[PDB]
Parts: sequence; C-alpha cells; structure tokens
Amino acid sequence: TGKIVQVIGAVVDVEFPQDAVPRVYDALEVQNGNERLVLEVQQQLGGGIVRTIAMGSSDGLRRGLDVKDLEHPIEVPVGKATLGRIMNVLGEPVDMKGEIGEEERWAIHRAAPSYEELSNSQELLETGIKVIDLMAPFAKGGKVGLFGGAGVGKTVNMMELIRNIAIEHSGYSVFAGVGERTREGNDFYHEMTDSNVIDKVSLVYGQMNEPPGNRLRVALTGLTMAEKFRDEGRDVLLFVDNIYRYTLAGTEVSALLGRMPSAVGYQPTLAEEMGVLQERITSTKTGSITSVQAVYVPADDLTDPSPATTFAHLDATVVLSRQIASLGIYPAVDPLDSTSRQLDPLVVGQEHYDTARGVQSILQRYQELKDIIAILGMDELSEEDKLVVARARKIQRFLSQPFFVAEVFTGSPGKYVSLKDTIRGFKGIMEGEYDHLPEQAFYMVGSIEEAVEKAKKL
Amino acid sequence: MATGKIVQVIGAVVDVEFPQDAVPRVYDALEVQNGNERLVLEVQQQLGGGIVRTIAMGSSDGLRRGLDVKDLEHPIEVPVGKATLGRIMNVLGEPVDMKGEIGEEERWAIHRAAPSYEELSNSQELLETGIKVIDLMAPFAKGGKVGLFGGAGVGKTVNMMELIRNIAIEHSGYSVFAGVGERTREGNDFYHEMTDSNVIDKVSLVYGQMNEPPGNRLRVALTGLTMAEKFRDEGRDVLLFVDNIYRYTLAGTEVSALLGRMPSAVGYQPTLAEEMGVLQERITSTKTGSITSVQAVYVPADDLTDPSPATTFAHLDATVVLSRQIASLGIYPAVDPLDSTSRQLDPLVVGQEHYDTARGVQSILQRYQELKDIIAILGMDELSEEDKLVVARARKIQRFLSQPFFVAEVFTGSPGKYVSLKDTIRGFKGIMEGEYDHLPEQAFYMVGSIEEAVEKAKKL
Amino acid sequence: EFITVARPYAKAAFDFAVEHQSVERWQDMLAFAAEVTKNEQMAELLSGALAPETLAESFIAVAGEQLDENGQNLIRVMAENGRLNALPDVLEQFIHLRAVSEATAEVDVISAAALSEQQLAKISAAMEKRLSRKVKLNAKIDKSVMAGVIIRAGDMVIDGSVRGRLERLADVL
Amino acid sequence: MQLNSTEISELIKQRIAQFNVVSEAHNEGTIVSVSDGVIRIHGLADCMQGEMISLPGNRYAIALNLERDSVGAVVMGPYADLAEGMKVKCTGRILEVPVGRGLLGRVVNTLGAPIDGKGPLDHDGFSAVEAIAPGVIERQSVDQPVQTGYKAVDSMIPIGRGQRELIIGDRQTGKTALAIDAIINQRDSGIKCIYVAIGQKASTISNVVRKLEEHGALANTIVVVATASESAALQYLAPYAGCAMGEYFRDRGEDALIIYDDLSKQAVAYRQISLLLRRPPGREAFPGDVFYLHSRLLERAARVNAEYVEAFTKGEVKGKTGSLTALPIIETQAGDVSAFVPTNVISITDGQIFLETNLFNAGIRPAVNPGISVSRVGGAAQTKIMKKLSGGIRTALAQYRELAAFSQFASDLDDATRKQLDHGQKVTELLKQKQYAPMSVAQQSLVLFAAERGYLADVELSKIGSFEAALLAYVDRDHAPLMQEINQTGGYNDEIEGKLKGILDSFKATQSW
Amino acid sequence: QLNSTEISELIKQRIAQFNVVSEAHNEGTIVSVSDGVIRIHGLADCMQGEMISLPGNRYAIALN
Amino acid sequence: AQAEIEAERKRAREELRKQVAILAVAGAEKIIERSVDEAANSDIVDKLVAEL
Amino acid sequence: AQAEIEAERKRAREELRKQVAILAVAGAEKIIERSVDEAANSDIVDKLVAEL
Ligand SMILES: Nc1ncnc2c1ncn2[C@@H]1O[C@H](COP(=O)(O)OP(=O)(O)OP(=O)(O)O)[C@@H](O)[C@H]1O
Ligand SMILES: Nc1ncnc2c1ncn2[C@@H]1O[C@H](COP(=O)(O)OP(=O)(O)O)[C@@H](O)[C@H]1O
Ligand SMILES: Nc1ncnc2c1ncn2[C@@H]1O[C@H](COP(=O)(O)OP(=O)(O)O)[C@@H](O)[C@H]1O
Ligand SMILES: [Mg+2]
Ligand SMILES: [Mg+2]
Repeated sequence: TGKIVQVIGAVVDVEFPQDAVPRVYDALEVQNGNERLVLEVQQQLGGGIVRTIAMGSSDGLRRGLDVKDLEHPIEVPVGKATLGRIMNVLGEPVDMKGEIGEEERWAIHRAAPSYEELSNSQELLETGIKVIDLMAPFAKGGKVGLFGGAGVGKTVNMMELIRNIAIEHSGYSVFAGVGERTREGNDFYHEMTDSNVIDKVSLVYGQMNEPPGNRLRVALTGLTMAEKFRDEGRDVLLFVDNIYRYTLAGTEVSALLGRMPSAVGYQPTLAEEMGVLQERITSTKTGSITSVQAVYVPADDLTDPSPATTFAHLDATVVLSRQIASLGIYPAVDPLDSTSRQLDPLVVGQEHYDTARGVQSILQRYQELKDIIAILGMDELSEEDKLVVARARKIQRFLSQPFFVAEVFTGSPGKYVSLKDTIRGFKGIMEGEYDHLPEQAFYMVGSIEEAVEKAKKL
Repeated sequence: MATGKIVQVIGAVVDVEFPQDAVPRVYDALEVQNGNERLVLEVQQQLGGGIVRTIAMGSSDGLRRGLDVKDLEHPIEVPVGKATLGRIMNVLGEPVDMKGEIGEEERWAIHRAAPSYEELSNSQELLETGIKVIDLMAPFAKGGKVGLFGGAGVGKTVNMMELIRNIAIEHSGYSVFAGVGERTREGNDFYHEMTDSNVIDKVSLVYGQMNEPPGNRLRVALTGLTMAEKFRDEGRDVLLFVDNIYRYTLAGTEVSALLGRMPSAVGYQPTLAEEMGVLQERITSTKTGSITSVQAVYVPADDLTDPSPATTFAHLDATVVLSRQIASLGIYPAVDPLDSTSRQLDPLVVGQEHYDTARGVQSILQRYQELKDIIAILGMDELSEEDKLVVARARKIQRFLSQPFFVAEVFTGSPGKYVSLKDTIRGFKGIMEGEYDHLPEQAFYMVGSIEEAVEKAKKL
Repeated sequence: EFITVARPYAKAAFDFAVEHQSVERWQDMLAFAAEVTKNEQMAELLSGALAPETLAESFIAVAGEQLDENGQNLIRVMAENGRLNALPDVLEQFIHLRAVSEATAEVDVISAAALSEQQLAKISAAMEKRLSRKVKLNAKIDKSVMAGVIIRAGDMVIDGSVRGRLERLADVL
Repeated sequence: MQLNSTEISELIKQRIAQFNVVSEAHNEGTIVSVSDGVIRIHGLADCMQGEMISLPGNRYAIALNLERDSVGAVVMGPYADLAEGMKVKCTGRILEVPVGRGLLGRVVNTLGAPIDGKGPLDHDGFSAVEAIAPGVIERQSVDQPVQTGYKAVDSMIPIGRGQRELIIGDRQTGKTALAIDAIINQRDSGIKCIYVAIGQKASTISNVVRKLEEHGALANTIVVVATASESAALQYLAPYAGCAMGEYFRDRGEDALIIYDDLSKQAVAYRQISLLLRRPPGREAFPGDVFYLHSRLLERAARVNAEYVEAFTKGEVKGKTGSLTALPIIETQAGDVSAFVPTNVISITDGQIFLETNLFNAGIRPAVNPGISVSRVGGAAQTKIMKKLSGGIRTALAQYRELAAFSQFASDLDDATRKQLDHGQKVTELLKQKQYAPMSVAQQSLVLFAAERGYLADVELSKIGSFEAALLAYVDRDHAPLMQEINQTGGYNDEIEGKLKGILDSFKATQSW
Repeated sequence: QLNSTEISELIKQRIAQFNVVSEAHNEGTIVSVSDGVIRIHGLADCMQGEMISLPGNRYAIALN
Repeated sequence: AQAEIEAERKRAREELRKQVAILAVAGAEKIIERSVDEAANSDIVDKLVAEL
Repeated sequence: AQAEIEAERKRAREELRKQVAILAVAGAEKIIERSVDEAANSDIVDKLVAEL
C-alpha cells in the first residue's frame, strides 16, 4: 500500500496514503528480488512520506516497488524457549535447527525502568583476575566496561570473565555480539556446545559483515531477551561484545537521515542514542542483570566523543592500553585509569582499600620520574627514589597473570587468584618483604608463592 | 562560428551556456574576445541544462556576461618536436620569448592516457648521469622519478645544467624544463646561465610562474610533459625537469577550492592522489623510449607526513639531498652521501660489487661523522690508531666525491670530466680496500677518475 | 532545473481540475502561464527580488486568461514560495498526469524511411496491447539507422534497427 | 603451426552461429551532468541500486543513489569523453565479475577484462561483486597451515587456511616482498592464489608479474590490477572483484589465498568518491563507513564447513571444506601504528605482521617486530613439529629485544642475562633470510632444532649463515628420507627427535662448515 | 531547489481559496516527526518559548 | 625463456584474431548497406512487429 | 623463436585474407535473413581481401 521513492545507501523512503502513514519504529516489508526485506521507519516526513532503515542488503531495490505496512514494531522471540540458540536481529533462528517455540514476543523498543524500581547492591563479585579485583572490584548487578584500542585484550578478558563467573553461576546468560567477527562467534558457540553449557546461554549475533541496520538494532534485540529473564524474577548475565559498533552504525546512517553532523562527524543525537540503551540494562527490585561491555576507543584516543560519553554509564571501568600490551604484560590493564564505584573503605574493607591506594601512589610516583630517567639516566635518582622505581617495576610485573583462555597463545597454564591471596602479595611487595628478588620472578605467575618459587630457577 | 555565452564570472571560474546538444566535452578548450585579445577557457565540469563550468587560462577581468564563446573541438594543443628546442613557451604553447614563431609542424593535446600495461619496457636499465656521487650512492633508473631535496645556495641549477649537458652529449637525448610555480627572477637567470654555457640548444623551456592565474600553474606541467612525450616517441631517452611539484599540488588545491569541492586530508583537494598519479604515471620507460624525471620537492612545515610529500614519495625512485655543509667544506657537487637514497641499490638490480661498495663508503662516512665529534671534544690524539686510519681514509673518500663539471669550468678553470660508473666503483674499492694510502688527500680533490688522482699526486 | 519542485504543484492542480471536470481549461491556463514566464521582460522581473505579493500581482495583471479564483490562486501560491519559474515544468507534469489518468501513451517510431501505413496500423495495434493505453504514433525518419525500426515508448525502447544488430554483434567478438 | 588460420576462422564462425538476432526491449535514460567522474542520469525508471548501467562505448557505470528524480552513478573508466544528453541503457545485472579457474595465469582489470594481450577469457559464468559473507553457523575453525617461505612468520606468526593476517608497516620495508614470497610458496601446495594491486605504479605491477612468471607461480595466480592512473571507482571496487574471484574456489571446497596490495589506497579512493558526493566526513576526513568498507570485504575470507559446501554446490562436492586466506597490506606513516585506518584494519583482521623500519635499516630482514605482531589463531594453525619447537620463541625475542634497551648501558645478573643475550642475538641473526629463498617446513624445523637444543653457542655471529648453508646442504645430501617424511606430515615424535639429534651431532662434529 | 513543506493537499486547499479561514489561530496540525522534533503547520499566534499541548498530556516548547 | 616464447605465441594469435574480427563486421556493414532495399526493410519491420 | 613467429604470422595472414570475405558474407546474412548475392559484392569484398 506504499511505494518506494528513494534508495540512498541503507535508508529507503516510502510514500503512503495520507491517512495510513505508519508510526515511528513500525516495521515495513518489501520483496527485494526473491528475498523479503524488512524496513524500520525512523522519521515521518511531511506529505505521507516516511523514511526508513533497511534491515538487510539494500542492493536490488528499484523505485516504485510496493511495500506492505506491518502494523507492529520489530518483535523478537523471548523467554525460556530462546535458550541455547542463535538469533538474528529480527529474532529469526540462525542456526540450522528448526523454529523457536516461543510463547511470547516482545518489542525491542522499551522504556527504561522507573527510578522507583531501581535497586543497589554492595555484594562484591569475585573474579580470578588480580588487577581487576584489586584496582576495580565490581559487584553483582553492576555494569563493567573494558576500554581499549584495537588488539589489546578486551575480548580475551571478556572470555576470561565469562569463564570465571558465568560457569559458576546458576541463572541464565545472554551474549550479544554487536559488530564483531563471525569467526569469534563460531568459536564461542562451539566452545559452549562442547562443554554442555550452551543450554544456559542465549546468543544474538549481528556481526561485522551485515549492513548497518542489523548492527544498529541487534544490541536492543539482545537487551530484550535479557530484560525478560530479569523481569521473570531471575538474575542474568549480559555480555555485549562491542557496544561501540552500536553508535558507529548510527553514525553511518545519520547523514543519510538528513541530520547536520556534530563534533567529529558523529550524529547530533549521540548521547541520547547511547543513554536510551544503557538506561534499560540495569538491575531492579524484581531481578538483577550483571553486564560486561567491551568498548572500543578509536585511534586509541580516550577523549573521542564516543568513549567519553560512555564512561559515565559504567560502575567499574577497566582501561587497557597498547603501551603496556607492547611490554608483554597481559592483561594490559592500566592501573592509573581503572576505577570502580565499589572501591570504598566501607565496601571492601580498610586493608583492601589501603593496598589499592598504595599501589596507585607508587605507580604514579614512578610515572613522574619517567622523563628524568629518560633524559639523565637512572643513576641520577636519589637512593629513596631508586627503591620506588624497583618496587614500581615489580608491581608492574606482578599484575600480569596467565589466563586459561590464553593457553593457546603462551602455552603456560592459567591461574585463578583469590582476592585474599592478592592483596597479601601486594602488601608484601610494597612493604618490602620481597625486595631481594629479581623482577622477572614476578612475570606471569598466579600468587606470590609461585613468584618466590620461580626465583629459584631465575 | 561561436555558439556559447558567458553567464557567470567569479574570480577565475567562468560559466558559459551552449545549445543543448552542443555541450563541450570535459577538458575541451574554449575561447572568447576579452576586449582586444582572445582568452582560452578550459572546461572542468558539465552542469545540467547546457551550462558548463570552466577555468580561465588568463586574467578574467574585463569579462562581461553574454560575450560569445567559440567552442574549440579539442583540448589545449601545443607545438611539439625538434622545433621547440631552445625556445620559451607558456602553458598554451605560445612563444613567450620575443624570437618569433615556433616553426613546428605537429601539435598534440596535453590530456592523454598513461602507457598501457603492455607498452612498458620489459627490462630495468640504469642511467649513467656521469656524476660520481649520484652514480654510486643514488643511481638513476631509466624512466624513473628522482626527487631533489636540496635547499638554496647549494647548486641545484648547476646540477640541473650538468645533467642536461651530459644527457645531451654522452647520450643522444634532449631535455624539457617545466617551470611550475616559481620566481620569475630564477627563470630569467636560469635562461641566461644556460644560454652562456651552450646547453640552451639542448633543452625546451616552458614557464608558468608565481604571477600566473591558477590554471596556468596547473597545466604547465602537462605542457612540459606532452613535449617530452613527443621526444620519446622518436625513440630517444629524455629528461624532464619540474621546478617544484609541490606547487603543482598547490595549484590544484586552489583550483579545487575555486570549484567548490569539499576539502579533504589537511586542506588539500579530495583528488590529491589521482592528480599526482595521472602526471607521475606518464613518465615511464616505454619499449620505444623513456622519460626520466628530476623533480624538485619542497616539504611543508618540515613534515614528511603531510599529505603532499607522503603522496609524492610514493612515486620517487631515487632521492638526492644537497647539503650546505658539504659545500662549505668546498666539495662540489654538494650531495649528502648519507641522506641520498635510491631503491635501485640492491644486489639483484645493480649487482653485488656496486651494492657493497656503496654500503662500504656509507659505513665509513657514518663512522667518521662521530669520530670527528670525539675529536672535536677530546682532541685528536685521544683516538685509537685503528680510528685514525678510518679518519684518514674517510677524508680521502669525502674528497673523491667531488667532480669538475663542463658547466663549472667558468668557476674552477679545470676542464670538466665525465666519469663512467666502472671507474667510480674502481676508485672507491681502491680507496676503501687500503690501496692508495700512500698519496695525500688533496690528490683526490676535484680530480675525476682515480687514474687521475695518482697523476695529481705524482706532481704534488 | 525544477523537475522535483514542480511535482507537488502539478499534482495539486491536476487533483483540483478533476474535482471540477475542467482538465482542458486547466491545461490551457497552465500553457498560457508557462508562456508568460518566457517573455523577455517578464523573465527579468521574475529574477529581481520583488516582494512575493507584488510580483504575483504584476504577473496576474499580464494574464486575463486565468479563471478568477483558481488560476490566480495557484500563481499566488507559487509566487509566495518563489517558484513561478517552475511553471514550464508544472505544465509538463500536468500533461503527464493527464495522459496517465486517461490511459494514453505517445510512442515514437524511428525508421530509415516512412512506413506502409499498414505497418503503422499493426504497430499501434501491437503497442495498445503492450501498453493498456490508446497510443498515438508520430513516425520519424533517420537514415543512420538503415533498416528495421526503433519503437520508443517513454523510457522503453525496442531496438529493432539493423544498426543496433551490427553494433550488438561487433561487441560479441 | 599453432597460428591455425582455420582455427581463428572457426572460432569467429562459431560466434556468428551462436548469436541472437531477435530484438530485446531495454530501458533508457539520459546523462544530465558530468563532473570528476560522477554522473547524473535522468530517467531509468526501472534501475535498481547496485546495477550496472551501460554507457556509449563499452564502458559501465554503477548506480549508487536512486534519488526521487535522478540516478547517481560513478564511471568505471575514463569519463572525460561523456557528454550531457548521451543515452544510457539499464542492464538488468547487479555488478558482476567473470569467475572461474580459467582466469588462472591471466592479468585482469577490475571488471574482469584481460589487459594482457592474450585475448578473451575462459570463465565459468559471473559472480556478484558485493555479497555477504557466510554466517556464523557456516564457518569452521581454522586448522590447516599456510606455509610462507620465511622462518620468522612461519615460526612466530603462523597463518592458517581461512585466516586474515594484516601486513602493516612503513613504505619500503618489504611488505610486497613478504607477500609475493607467500604467493610463490603455494606454487605446489594446491592453494590457488590471487594478487590484487590497488593504486600501484604500472612499472611495479609489470615487474611483479615478471617475477611471478620467473618462478613459475604465474600459472597459478590471478592478477587484478587497478593502477595509480585509473579512476577512483576502479581502485575502490578492485578488492571486491578479487574477493569475488576467490570465493569461487572457497565455495567449491578448494583453497585460495588473496592479497590486497594496499587497503590504504582503497580507503583513499573511497574517500575521494565519498567527498565528491558531499558526504559529511569524520576523523581524518574519512567517511563514516570507512570501517564498513573494509569490514564487508575482509569478512569474506572465511573457512566453511562441509555442509555449506554441499548445500552451495547442490551436492556435487561431499565432505570437503573450502577456505579463502587474506593478507591485506596497510601502509602507516612514520611507523604510527595508531592512526585511524591502520587501527580499523587491525580491528578487522585476525592478527598483524608489523614490519619495523629501524630493523629493516639495520639489515634485519624480514624485519618482523616481535611484541607487536600476533596471530590470533595462535598455534592451532601450525604443524605439530613447528608448534613444539617454536613455543614461546616470539615472546622470548621480545624480551631479548627490550632487555637490549636497558643492557645497552649496563646490566647485572650478568651471566644469565649474558647467555640470554647471546642466544637471542644468534636467533635474530638466524631469522633473517634472503628474498626469493623459501625453505620447506623440514628445513625450518631442523634449523629451529639446531637453534633450540643448544648446538649453536660455539659458532660465531659471523658463521650463522655458514652454519645454516652447510647444515641444509648436508641434510639434503644424506638424510633425504627424513626430510621427505617431515615434509609429508606434522612429523613429531621422540623417534624423530632422536633422528634429528643424531644428524645434529654428526654434522656438528664431522662437518666443518 | 528543495521543498519547504509545500505538499499536495495543502496546495490544493490554497487553490480552493487563497485567503484561508483565520479562526484557527490557536491550533495547528503536526506535519513531521523525527528525533524528538516536530514541525507544526498553523499556530499563527504561537509565541516563542510558549508551551504547546499535544494529544495526551504532553507539551512541546516552540523554539523556531 | 620457454614461458615467454609461449606467451608471445598467445599474444600474436590474439593480435591477429582482433583484426579478423573487426574487418568481418566492417565488411558485413558495407554489404548490408549495399544490399538492403524495400523488400528487406519490409521484411525486418514485419518480423519485428510480428513479435513486438 | 620470435623471428620464427613473425614468419608464421605472415604465413597465416595471407590465408586469412581468404576468410575475411567469407565471414563478412556470413555476418551480413545472419543479421538480415535475406540472402545476398556475391556478384554485386565481389568488388567491395576485394578491398577487405586486400587490406588484411
Ligand atoms: N628479506 C630481504 N632481504 C633483503 N632485502 C630485502 C628483503 N625484503 C625486501 N628487501 C628489499 O627491500 C626493497 C623494498 O621492498 P618492497 O618493495 O617489498 O617494500 P614495499 O613496502 O612493497 O615498498 P613500497 O611500499 O614502496 O611498495 C626491495 O627492493 C628489496 O630488495
Ligand atoms: N592473557 C593473555 N596472554 C597472552 N596473550 C594475550 C592475553 N590477553 C590478550 N592477549 C593477546 O591479545 C591479542 C589481541 O586479542 P583480542 O583481545 O581479541 O583483541 P581485541 O582487543 O580487538 O579483542 C591476542 O592476539 C593475544 O595474543
Ligand atoms: N660544480 C661547481 N663548481 C664550482 N662552483 C659551484 C659548483 N656548483 C655550485 N657552485 C657554486 O655554488 C653557488 C650556488 O649558486 P646557484 O646554483 O645560483 O644557487 P642555487 O643552486 O641555490 O640556485 C654558485 O655561486 C656557484 O659558484
Ligand atoms: Mg575483540
Ligand atoms: Mg609495495
């Protein structure tokens, strides 16, 4: 009952009778050759025209085709039936099994929970990772974000967190792959299915090959599946593989939607697009969502508008850096930029808090000397400041750890380090009780015991 | 018969409207009577409705609206061939010197396609310039591009004149000098420095200088190149000098801004790499002949990352940088052996003996460069005896890179020398293999071959 | 070029002319308006920046072949939007919408030489089947084409000419 | 003899016989504008986005925009001779490229037109240039190895069939060399190869073709070329043509390898095409979708499971798995590994080989910089023997290279750091290798054996070269069977370890090098 | 050359009578909706900063 | 050397086929313009209208 | 071998001069199904035979 009138890249304009124009976010349908193409309207231009985004390949569309108005928004399968299966942005099953026997379908556009319904939790969550749970401990039901450039470890860290908390966790889990490699999605699907945990994970995948609209709405499609388990009374884990692609897909489409560019070419509505998503991924009195989000920062510029506007939406922020990863120090967390809302004397105890702050102080004091060391050499440093440097370097190395998911790279077996066991090692290194041991005794060891043991072999 | 009419005039951009079926094709030339003299317009774009947008190859002041425009059915065409040697011409191939008409018989369009894939030479030769420093440390490929990054007061013009002389005499090739966007004073004194050394009859000059509208500075390089191509088709080996490729980039930036196109990397036109490529991809060695090119390059803001140098260096094969220092010591030519580079220096192309001789002298000089600082601070006799020998050989090599030009006789008085490559390799292997340690460093200075250094030491 | 800005006005004028069964009067009124735009003096006036409601009135003055309300009103609206120069195209799209509504087409026939007027009859009869429209023919003669015929129906062409066959064979090889 | 005039005449005769004379109805439009290679066509009520529009001459144009009243298109060739008013014909074809195994050994334009003089193509139909890569369920984990000729990358940075491995570095550091040395090495391993050159000089391409012919590899490679002089619409569309030619092998259960000569110049040509359409630019003036440009390209280099190969080929091929391996090359200014486009492609591929200029100027070639180059498929793609001997060798060299930074002045612990330094130094002196000298997995393996089981402390930095030359000649002379065995299998066992130790002591003692 | 909310049926109304009824100075009609901005046709007596009341219980601020 | 011998064989074969191909169509054109008349025009027009 | 290929080329060209006149007629008759006589074309076919 409508005609196409323009096809610019990924956006399509459709003309309808004045009295039947669809509403915003309703879904239309066309026939692109043999296939059926779903459009989602973004704007109601004047005169019955409506401007839409194609959820599929836009090639092959002529003008004047006839499009049908489906009178409901995009709706996805939801609930228990969607568990252990892979789905499109449109909720269609993408593994070669049959239909999803869903009893209910939910619109992917929803309002965030009211302020009255929110809930706050001080219950610490423990992970096997030294640096994360010393510098930036995070709590059940809270948001976590791994900030880093390209190729620094923010996917390997997310797979390690999945390993350490997701298998030892009762409730279900949801994994949304937003604009990342299909290879990694296949690898993760098969690793899960081979350990029989797949029947606890729901997967959504709008990987990098797909046109902008799929990457644009796949994140919402995942949040809906998560919100369902939350409202059912359960507690959920939500892993988003790269939330930067959700805004990159908005930037790709913005100019075609006829909107004046902004700070660095970004859409004028960047902060609202980002908030309208991250405000509904929260825990509430009727259930809790625990979420880990990888956040790519373009060109390693931590001040680009997209990371800068994301920082405000996370409780614990872990900032990876290339200058550390280039030292072979994995994980490459930058201890002088990672933080957590949960690092307070009240929440984590005076001993943990004090050790974390001492480590920060030492590493910063070492940063301040790095230029005088560069120009004048290390022999000009006062004897007090040469001890600071050696302890700083020992601490730099002791934050490294082997991961079970990185055996494929280094061959060394992974390690799981309890919190009680790491604050002790750092208290020791700082207080000086290990101040007679070569630095390389600390590279890639689990606990301080293993370091004093490795020193025997040099 | 004229058919168009000027409809807009804005700076150097003029719009003319033709009948709907007679719209000129892009790059076609048009002409108008700008008062008492004709003016040539080059088409840049076709807007809808029979309107076409052009750039004036001349000062556009005095242009009314509605003037009749005659549509030449061909691009700008220039005279080519032997007839243009020793003349001076502007972008439109008009004799700009006052010695009258050019007596050519054939005229070529300046817009052309690069040689197809299967016209290119299925070999890789070298060009024997005849200068020791270049032939050793920065050999030229026949049909390649050579950047010349020297500054001022170092002899760029006399190096160019020596290359012109040698490539006319010791080969049978001519030369073309395109004066893209540089001072008029240097053009006039270059014309004279060449007329009084008898090389003017061996070079064809085309000048579009800083005092010209943007279109002239843009297309002058194509004029020079399309004369060099005519010389190539005769089977010759030709040499093409560009006075500054950076100004050929900047004229295109000005024009692109005039046309209103969106800016790109750091202020440049969006078509920077294609404008540079369609030029640099026409000077290649064809199965019939070859055009070699020596191009002066200016790096903005001392940045080798700026889009213009970064785009140019994609095409340069060799690179010779002139140094004020090496001149101050008195060594002429003033090439810097440590900064001059060439991607022809590989055993697989130049051979193992030439490659390792060049690498030898390079290592010798780059050690001497710091033994001399150790001397400057601690005094001479602090050195080791091995190092004193290194210094004593480095000084000799450094002296032997001088040469007397046929063009420099008017300064040195000594007769100019043309040194074949074999002789330079022999001389430097000898000086580096410990031969000739028995004669003084001033026996090598400004000599020529080593077989003349021995004779100069004989009489010293 | 006003191909796009003329569409709303042509559509509105045609929908109005239908409600009142005056399509022929509207078409002639528009054909007169589009000629008032081409006069040498009026084209000067339309360019200089006059206030829309005085430009519209001086335009209405030069036309007494426009019916009192509805032509004058169309001119006033286009003048308010500053689009009086679009009339020559409003006319073309009005003629097009009319041809579509009355189910008519006008197909060109290009030949090496005039046809037999039985050939023309068969061509019209065949096209009136290819297209639901009653089709006019306006045969034209070109001699670059040398045998066969070209049938052009809007933006649809049937390259029956032998010249087409030659150019289409040369590029097979 | 073989210039059979009767053969030419029969060819043309078959063509004239295999003709179609019946007329056909097509849709027409008119060019309204021409500027900087972009065209504006009025009409074509029935054009579809992505279509091929046919222009006067035999050139083509691609439809990018279907505006309300006009079609925007870019000319795939020289546009200067087009003029307003010319008619254009809408072919019912989305952008398509000849594909087949008959293209092997040809040099081809981005539109599939052969630019070498050797006449028309033999090809198995046409493939769409723009396609969506296989889904997540259709992939399979990369298992098999792809052997280059170089100890450095085959040991530290393995490449598996189906991987995508960025070769990144500065200008004149050996990228093209490292890539065509991987192309030459597949001469006998059954992996068809494709080499696409975007924005390169014509002289360089002619030279590279002459080398591919000099080593016999050309009969196994397709060359897709868009030189620096060609339109920005051929440069931008070339790598998609090359990937469409490689997917032909991928989808039939075979193996292929494709090299994009500069995906930095593809980005520049796309930036040109985008700015000429007045599209708001982003960082470094690149468009918004400069990531999607490389994403939808490199995501096609995939490995597919046997069910995808069956379903695609209508069941003609059972049990096999196809793969397309990609080696994109990127150029970075001043070694700046943190610009925009370099970082995008590092974020799209499965690893990077980072060629550093300080090493290249120091005579270390291939100048692989350990510590910045990784292979995210890790050892799964190595042969068993290589995976064993190599181990953490790369992080070992990274440690050695950083230690050299501080030990430059002075060091303590100065016997263990001393032996560490000597070992690492001899290893770097052993990893450098000459151009065009590939060495089988057997030779790399036994040389790494000699490297790791001591056996090299005594021989000097001056002799490493000689040690290797002798070692390999000796083993070629005597233990030809053991080489024939290690080359046929992953070949690791305590039996083979003992055989290697025996050869090592034999050569070490009785041979004098 | 681009349109300014000159659309078919509004133009047709103006053809019907140029001097349209002025009673509705207090109300108007939404013609566009996007990203949280709406264009309203009419409202001849709207004042800058005024509050405009939409269907339901919602308001908008007239800025342009 | 053998490789280039074979490639030049291929290239000369193609070079010759090209000339044969272009001259075939130029001859066909001249023959047609030399041989068409009312009968052939009427035949072509009738045969295309019969399938129009 | 190249100087052998040149002789091969002349040898085959002189033969293909006979085939141009066949292919031109075959094409002309394929494009217009009205058969054509050699007689009236015997002259213009000769220019093709000559110029190859
Ligand atoms: N392993 C090696 N040993 C010695 N020389 C080498 C080696 N690899 C490359 N080279 C030399 O480096 C030179 C340039 O290398 P190459 O052209 O492959 O780099 P590139 O990055 O492709 O250059 P460009 O970026 O200009 O294309 C070559 O001429 C070659 O001689
Ligand atoms: N714990 C670790 N041990 C070894 N390598 C690691 C570790 N963590 C990360 N890496 C390295 O990080 C590199 C980048 O991988 P990845 O995390 O997928 O990049 P991205 O940040 O884009 O996801 C890998 O190739 C791997 O070698
Ligand atoms: N081969 C040479 N022999 C003697 N003198 C030279 C030689 N080359 C350059 N010079 C001197 O160097 C000076 C630089 O002059 P000039 O070439 O005009 O400057 P520039 O090259 O910067 O234009 C000249 O005055 C000339 O005397
Ligand atoms: Mg990742
Ligand atoms: Mg290269």
